[PDB]
Amino acid sequence: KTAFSNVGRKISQRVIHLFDEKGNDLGNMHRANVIRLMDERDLRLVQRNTSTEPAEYQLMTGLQILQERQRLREMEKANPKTGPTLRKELILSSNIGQHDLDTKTKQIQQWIKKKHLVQITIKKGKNVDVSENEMEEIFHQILQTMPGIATFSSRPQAVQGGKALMCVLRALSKNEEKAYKETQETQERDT
Amino acid sequence: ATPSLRGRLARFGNPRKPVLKPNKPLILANRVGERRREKGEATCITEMSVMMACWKQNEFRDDACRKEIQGFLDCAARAQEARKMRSIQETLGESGSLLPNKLNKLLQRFPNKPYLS
Amino acid sequence: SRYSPEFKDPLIDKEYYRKPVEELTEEEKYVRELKKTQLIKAAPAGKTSSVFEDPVISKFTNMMMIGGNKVLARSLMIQTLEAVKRKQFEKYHAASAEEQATIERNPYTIFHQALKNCEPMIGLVPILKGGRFYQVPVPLPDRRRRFLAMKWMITECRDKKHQRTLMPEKLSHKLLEAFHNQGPVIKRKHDLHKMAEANRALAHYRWW
Amino acid sequence: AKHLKFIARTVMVQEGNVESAYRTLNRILTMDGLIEDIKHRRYYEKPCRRRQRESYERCRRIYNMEMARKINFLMRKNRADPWQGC
Amino acid sequence: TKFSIYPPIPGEESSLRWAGKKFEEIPIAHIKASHNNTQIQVVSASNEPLAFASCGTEGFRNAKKGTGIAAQTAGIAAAARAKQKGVIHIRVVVKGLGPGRLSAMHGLIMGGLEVISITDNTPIPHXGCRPRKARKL
RNA sequence: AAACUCCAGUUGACACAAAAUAGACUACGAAAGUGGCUUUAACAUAUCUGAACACACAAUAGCUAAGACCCAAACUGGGAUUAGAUACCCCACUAUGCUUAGCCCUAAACCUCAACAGUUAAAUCAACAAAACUGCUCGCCAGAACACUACGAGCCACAGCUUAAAACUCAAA
Ligand SMILES: [K+]
Ligand SMILES: [K+]
Ligand SMILES: [K+]
Ligand SMILES: [Mg+2]
Ligand SMILES: [Mg+2]
Ligand SMILES: [Mg+2]
Ligand SMILES: [Mg+2]
Ligand SMILES: [Mg+2]
Ligand SMILES: [Mg+2]
Ligand SMILES: [Mg+2]
Ligand SMILES: [Mg+2]
Ligand SMILES: [Mg+2]
Ligand SMILES: [Mg+2]
Ligand SMILES: [Mg+2]
Ligand SMILES: [Mg+2]
Ligand SMILES: [Mg+2]
Ligand SMILES: [Mg+2]
Ligand SMILES: [Mg+2]
Ligand SMILES: [Mg+2]
Repeated sequence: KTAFSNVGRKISQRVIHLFDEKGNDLGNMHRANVIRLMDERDLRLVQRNTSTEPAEYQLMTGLQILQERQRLREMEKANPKTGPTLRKELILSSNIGQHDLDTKTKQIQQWIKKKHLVQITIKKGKNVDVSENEMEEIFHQILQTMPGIATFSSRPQAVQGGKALMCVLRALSKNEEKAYKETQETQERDT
Repeated sequence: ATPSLRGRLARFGNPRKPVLKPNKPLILANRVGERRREKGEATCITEMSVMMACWKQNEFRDDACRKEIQGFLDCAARAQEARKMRSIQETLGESGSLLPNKLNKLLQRFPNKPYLS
Repeated sequence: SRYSPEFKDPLIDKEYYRKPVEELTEEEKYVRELKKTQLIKAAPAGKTSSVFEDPVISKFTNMMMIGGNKVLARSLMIQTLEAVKRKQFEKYHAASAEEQATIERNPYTIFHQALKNCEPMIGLVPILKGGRFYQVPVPLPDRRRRFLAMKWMITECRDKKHQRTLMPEKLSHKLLEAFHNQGPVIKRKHDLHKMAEANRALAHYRWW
Repeated sequence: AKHLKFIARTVMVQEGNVESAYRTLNRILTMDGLIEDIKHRRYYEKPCRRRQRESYERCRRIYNMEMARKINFLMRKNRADPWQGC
Repeated sequence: TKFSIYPPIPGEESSLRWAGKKFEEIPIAHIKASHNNTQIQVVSASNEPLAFASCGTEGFRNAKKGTGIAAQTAGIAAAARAKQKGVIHIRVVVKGLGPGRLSAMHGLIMGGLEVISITDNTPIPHXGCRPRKARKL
């Protein structure tokens, strides 16, 4: 996390693009001169933008820093930003028992409702001879319990030297969800 | 004075509940423990921070920090010789209390006798 | 070693032997009468009693030697000392009477001072605390300081950045830069000081 | 809260020697048991766990004080061997 | 007269002075040394705030606030603002056994303040609230 | 990281919560339990033994009803970790811990050592543990597992407690 607080007296860069407490642009100056300004006016230094090639810092009072920090949290409370998608992994065996496959199927369903990406890998069972067409059937068994909830983000694909398959499931988008409801309703009208 | 042991342990004849539950028998061994190796404090750390303070204000130019660099150097040499003498004196002389090895030889001659002869 | 532990290293110093007996102390008198009963190793073919012997230049020469080719390493060394001296004589004749007083023309004085300007005061040593290694700033011994100065200078001259420039011209140029507190070898010392100053918080992990 | 201030746990500095004053204060808080008390109170020690700790600390005191008494009693015997060779 | 480590009692006639001020008139430096932070406030004998500084207000963040060098930096910052208001001698009141307990006092001295006494006021309940449960590590 | 930002520090006012140090003491009580202060009442029995059920008690958790609420905290929610993490780590908060009135009747309720009387000599004694025994009495035990189970019965207990088997199985435990 990047907090909006006083940077302190030790500045990271040597050349600093400084601004005034009222927003007036003071141009670039050496950090030694900035510390002198902070002491002469009794102000604190905050970092407004870092993407710019010349580091942009601004002088502010303790009251301004509070007002900005309050403004930012209200912007998020009102317009909360979405977080990055978390990737969950599962490694199954070809000869996985049905009771255990049901346990992991219920777990995959809970990850999809939370809008996660589920990477499912299927390896050849121990002391078992299996074909890639039979291992690929487990994916459809898993995804069949989630008719209009999940779909393939990355279809089954041999990996690890052809020993194991791998796919990535995701939650259906809102447009894809309304389409499923539409197609389902059409079948209801036909039947 | 050593705290009393009368009526402290669960025994026949002792009515009260036990006061102490030693996981080892309260019988003196014929040896003491080995002194643990200690971690000393850093020396000249004060002079090190004074040196690195002038560097920050003089753009790491040694020409402007000679007196601070020299002080940190002299301290390091003095702390080096003292470290060289601390071994010859404290490790070999056994100042003050005896060392475990010597103290264990003294206990060998007067072993605790928890049995009858 | 083919020398038994009884063999002592030879002392190659004419002054040490011509010193009168009256000036000797009771401790120095004991050492001299003791060496008369000890076995002495043969003097290596490197050092002699010459008045032009310089142990620092001899050490820098060995650190430049590749595959035991001492003749070539020694050749590069004397060519550098000549190149430094010719550059200073050219700078001296082209200077004014006032500036001439500050121009050094002794290549041995320049070489020693250039290395002294590149020696780092502090370094980073890994100390184990709580099962993890931390780069802790610590004071460097005199041996390590001098070694790092030589190694950095030689490494900089072998860098591929120099295109077709011969070693005596590269090294002579780097020495005169370091002699004036400039160049990439001085920068490498400043980086080690900046990286040791950044880890100032970890300085207390040291116990000596 | 209701007591006077700058009386309890207060040590005066002598000749600007703040390090020695701090060590004196730390030694006072240690001998009175306040330091170990503060540390044990950071997390709740359940009663059965406290009783076990007290029993362990009391058995250790008894053992350490008896070993120390035997060392001081035998220390005079650490002199040179009077019958060397026999 | 021999040195007394006990502070002068108010109301009694003591001869100790610091710049002409009595012990009861010296400003106070309150140091709160927590496990993850250090806060320093200098107040006058009448409880007038003169300067405040903590590891957080000096640009340290997360685990770096709970260090001795961070507390020393906060001590220097508080001493600088207090020295401008005419503070020279201070009475140190420290509470908590955090890593910035002694370092915060060094920073105050490096900043130009003279410590005449040290007082511990670490809260110790005499029986109080139940603390949180032990950790499984 | 999340969380808070009517947040934090000093100062003052301020508990239906909990009781540093003393305690290196070893006391009180039938046991369970009992360690801030004061006062009132108050700790059975002039032989011993004597109960799953009689009679009276019995930590913590829990139930019912009405209150209090600092702090802690099952559950739950959020953060993180992980192949997964229904955990361990961080945050928040509830039942609950407190008071009152009734229940419930359990514990590694173990100092795993029954009460009373007596002994230190003989053979001292498998091992370990906390030396070995005598008299007397009550309680209890008889391969392992099934089994703190089934059934019956009793109980303010209704997913409970107490009492408590057998068949099948093994040659060990
Ligand atoms: K109390
Ligand atoms: K029981
Ligand atoms: K027990
Ligand atoms: Mg045990
Ligand atoms: Mg106690
Ligand atoms: Mg009876
Ligand atoms: Mg019966
Ligand atoms: Mg019963
Ligand atoms: Mg009960
Ligand atoms: Mg209750
Ligand atoms: Mg709470
Ligand atoms: Mg509650
Ligand atoms: Mg209460
Ligand atoms: Mg009990
Ligand atoms: Mg009985
Ligand atoms: Mg049986
Ligand atoms: Mg049960
Ligand atoms: Mg039952
Ligand atoms: Mg039944």
